[PDB]
Amino acid sequence: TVEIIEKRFPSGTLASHALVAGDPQSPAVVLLHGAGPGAHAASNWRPIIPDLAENFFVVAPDLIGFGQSEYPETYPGHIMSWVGMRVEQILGLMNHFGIEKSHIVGNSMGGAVTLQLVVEAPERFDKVALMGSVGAPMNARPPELARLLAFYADPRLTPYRELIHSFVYDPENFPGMEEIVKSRFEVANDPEVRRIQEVMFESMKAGMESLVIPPATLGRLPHDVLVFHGRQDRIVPLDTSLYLTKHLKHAELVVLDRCGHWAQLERWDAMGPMLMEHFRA
Amino acid sequence: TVEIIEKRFPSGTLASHALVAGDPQSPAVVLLHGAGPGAHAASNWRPIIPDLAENFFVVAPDLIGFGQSEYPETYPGHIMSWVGMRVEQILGLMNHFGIEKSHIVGNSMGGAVTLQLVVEAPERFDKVALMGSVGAPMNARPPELARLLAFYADPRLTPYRELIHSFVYDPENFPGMEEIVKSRFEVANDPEVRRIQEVMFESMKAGMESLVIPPATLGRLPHDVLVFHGRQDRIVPLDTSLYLTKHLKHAELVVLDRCGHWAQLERWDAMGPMLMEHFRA
Amino acid sequence: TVEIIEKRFPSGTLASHALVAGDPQSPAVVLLHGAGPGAHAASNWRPIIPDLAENFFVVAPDLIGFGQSEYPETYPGHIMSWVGMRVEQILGLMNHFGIEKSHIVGNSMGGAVTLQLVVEAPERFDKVALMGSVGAPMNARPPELARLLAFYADPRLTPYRELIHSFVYDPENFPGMEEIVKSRFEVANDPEVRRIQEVMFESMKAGMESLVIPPATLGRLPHDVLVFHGRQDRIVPLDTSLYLTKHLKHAELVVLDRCGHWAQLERWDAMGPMLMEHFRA
Amino acid sequence: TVEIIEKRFPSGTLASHALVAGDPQSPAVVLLHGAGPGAHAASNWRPIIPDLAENFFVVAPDLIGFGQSEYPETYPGHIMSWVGMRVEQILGLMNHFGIEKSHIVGNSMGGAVTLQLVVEAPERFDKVALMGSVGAPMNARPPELARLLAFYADPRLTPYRELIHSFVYDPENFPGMEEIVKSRFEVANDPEVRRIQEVMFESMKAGMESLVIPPATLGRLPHDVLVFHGRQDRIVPLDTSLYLTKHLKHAELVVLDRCGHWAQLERWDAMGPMLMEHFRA
Repeated sequence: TVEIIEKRFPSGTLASHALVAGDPQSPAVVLLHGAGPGAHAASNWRPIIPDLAENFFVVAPDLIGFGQSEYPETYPGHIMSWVGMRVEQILGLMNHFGIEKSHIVGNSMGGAVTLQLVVEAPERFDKVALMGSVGAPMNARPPELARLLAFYADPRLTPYRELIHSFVYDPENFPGMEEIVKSRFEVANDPEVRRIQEVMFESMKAGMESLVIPPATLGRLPHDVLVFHGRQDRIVPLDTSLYLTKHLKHAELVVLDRCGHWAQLERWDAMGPMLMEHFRA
Repeated sequence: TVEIIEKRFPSGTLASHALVAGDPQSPAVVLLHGAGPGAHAASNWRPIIPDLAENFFVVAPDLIGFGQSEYPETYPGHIMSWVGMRVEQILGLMNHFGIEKSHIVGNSMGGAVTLQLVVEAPERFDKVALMGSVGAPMNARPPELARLLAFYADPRLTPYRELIHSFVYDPENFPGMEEIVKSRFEVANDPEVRRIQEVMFESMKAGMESLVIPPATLGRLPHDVLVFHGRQDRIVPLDTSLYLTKHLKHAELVVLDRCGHWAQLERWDAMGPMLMEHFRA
Repeated sequence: TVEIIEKRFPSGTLASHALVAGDPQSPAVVLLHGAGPGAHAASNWRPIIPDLAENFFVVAPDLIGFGQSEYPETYPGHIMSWVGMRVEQILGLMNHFGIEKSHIVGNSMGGAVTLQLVVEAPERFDKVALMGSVGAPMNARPPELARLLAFYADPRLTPYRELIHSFVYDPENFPGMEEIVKSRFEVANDPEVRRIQEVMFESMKAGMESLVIPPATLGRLPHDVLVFHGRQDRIVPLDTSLYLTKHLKHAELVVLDRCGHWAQLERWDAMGPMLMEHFRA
Repeated sequence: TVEIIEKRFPSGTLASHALVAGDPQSPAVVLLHGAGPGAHAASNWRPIIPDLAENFFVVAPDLIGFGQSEYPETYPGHIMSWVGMRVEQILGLMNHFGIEKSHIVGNSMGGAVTLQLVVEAPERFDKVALMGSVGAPMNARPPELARLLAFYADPRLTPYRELIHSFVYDPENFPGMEEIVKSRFEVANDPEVRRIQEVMFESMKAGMESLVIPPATLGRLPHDVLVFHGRQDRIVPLDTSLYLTKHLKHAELVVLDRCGHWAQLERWDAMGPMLMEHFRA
């Protein structure tokens, strides 16, 4: 049995709401959730934290722009501004906790931030793991991703349910689906949330190219990257992981079956153990 | 400590030389080596047999056209004839041993034969594993593969050493390289070996398309396939594994690092355990 | 030993800050730096000026929009306006000095201006040399160039260091790296600099096509062009030099090794002599 | 003034006719001519030998299949057989002369042989230089190359003159054109020459892919390669040199103007000096 502390922490300029757990004496692991309406740390990682906390000091923050973390005064028009802030947030959060070196794990958009972080502060991170990451060129933007970015054009509940269902391989049997749908739909529609979210998505659409890590840079990264991608992920095409696996200095790709975009939640049975070994050793 | 029996066995029409090991009471596993000059069961699997034999009844035959197995009277012009024979050989070999159901593992060309076998006799096989397999469309034939098929045009020793070196990720540190080179070069040049090998390679080049399993068929296979591919395999492009992983009903892909075409030998440290679990469960 | 005069000079409408050196009796050579945050004559050429000054009257101005040269009242929205101004600036600067005919050398963006200059005033220029020039169609915009244009979206110091490092082949051993980074970062962030720079980059991105010299025009140029491109230039793809080398009436291409975007600084050991001979004869 | 010895030498199995010159005490340089009807060492290098002989021990053999070198009993159907023989010939020729290490230079087809040689016997060669080489993939086979391979389909003199003219940039002013045409046309038609030549060209056409050095291999070569290509070479497209320049570990490309396929003869004024420096240092 583990206990998850969930409060605001000083992470530099903007403070961050974060889920913390585990013994601070154990190696650290930072978890970066993906984007999307109502996206926030808890939804992406809560279920698997107890398991990580058993051997690691776990830190899962609500990245700026999402959750109960501190919002900036003005709202950037370029997705890259949002990334710089989250890069600063994470580093400032690590500083607060006195974590010099930490393992890092990013999902989707958190992967883009993860790539930037290890590029900027290589020495602050040890082992890396990415799932359905996006710091890479996309062949063609799936219709699922297009309808996600344009959600505020028709923010009804049914379209939202379809939107969420498209994140996992099998919605019908996913535990907490409807609850996740209804509750996250409330937040996603909050006048203040819908405010920042709208511009964020606007910046994301038409403006993601800048997010691509140059091959020459990936080839210099000294870290051991473990790339995960669900065989049925409808949001982020396998092309992103292949690009990353092709250019990184040290990388290995694992493609899970019966798995959509939320790999950590759909196939933790296979991922959990692999993550542990990748970190342990 | 295990003992590997290596003799001829009645496998129907043509008899097969095969390496056998393990307790016949344990589940069976058939190993199918790849092609190439001097290719034969022992070179592809000997090193990892003791480990498999610990829990499984292992059977690694020299597929018709290779090794000390029985050669056909006439030499087929179509690669498909060679495949039908090896499909018959394996089934006849299983019959001899009274193995009703067996796990199967193929490498490169043995993968093509593995796909045919499970397609023709689905009920005779349980769990499948393929590495750098070729039963799929290739985007572009690498120069490495082209120079391999045209080896008898200039069967000198140096070209052969380069040829072998191109099968692994790091030749310099591969244990048994030069020995494997020199000894296999002797066999590869045997007047009788060079005879069958020449036509085999001639049939392979310009004639491999027929080897492609239709997507509609892959999508019907009930077996749990585990696809392996070395990140640095210069002989068979990753496109083959991706095609198979895309269409199979049940598949998962693992791409190992510091690994060329002989995955089972270069990264057995990671593959061994994964294979065991895939079979065990 | 040579002395480099660095002051403002009347170059028509807008005055230009420029580095001058050598005996005014020797043939002239105009040097046009590339673009980028904090870009200015001194950074692109200072190190190699003494060598040129030995036989040539050297003139390296800060092109309008950069350095301490005169800024226009209003800030053009089209990159072409910026080019017309720099074309006028250079000609006005030559007029001031009484230079009727001069050799010209451009790097990156200075190359685009160089092409325009010799097209408009063919008779005012003798021998030409371009390095990593951009007056040509680009196959695909490298991620390095994309992240450079969108630098003000996240003008932090680390991203800037990465940005600069990507201009040379080997950053670690480049003399003056960190100093160049820190000092140019100060300027690049100046409220007034960041002001003009922002719009300049905005005009550059989405608006560079107009910069392409028509093949029919390149084929008419009477000048002897010597095209240089670093084999490892990550900013401007070799496609630009190939296009220029393909269509120019008189051109020769040299691709240096261990060389990024700042050829004149990374491989002056090979370029210096070649430039001298191209000019000398 | 230098003297060129031209006789048969024991170069292993097949003896080779070769032009030798210079002091055997100076570093060695082996010259490998290109292919084509009537092609032979003397035609490709005689004119520039005196210059090389001044500082180097020069060795220009008639590669098997061409000139007065020894012909094999049977005539190989695969171009690769021809390459293995020439690879053996050169090494055997070096052995005869006691040359342990030598600089090597290949033109066109001699370039393909040069690449094989340094790949097989890296330690036997120091500095490399290639011009209009072909050990690389060709985008599209120029009509000039197609009409060259099918010359024996209509071996008339006029077609031959056109064929030769297409090897240089400016035929009209090339010294020794008509003489080279007429005299080489005699040889090219010799019943015995036309015999081996026919099959050679037959093997060359449809069978050159195997000649491509894998990128992975080019990237391992330790040698300093200097690639030359004439801007107007109509026989071998610039794509070959670009491919080689892209993948070689150490390479630099120089594209000469007013230069066709016979760079060493058309622009020796620029190449001569560059070669000397590349070798000297």
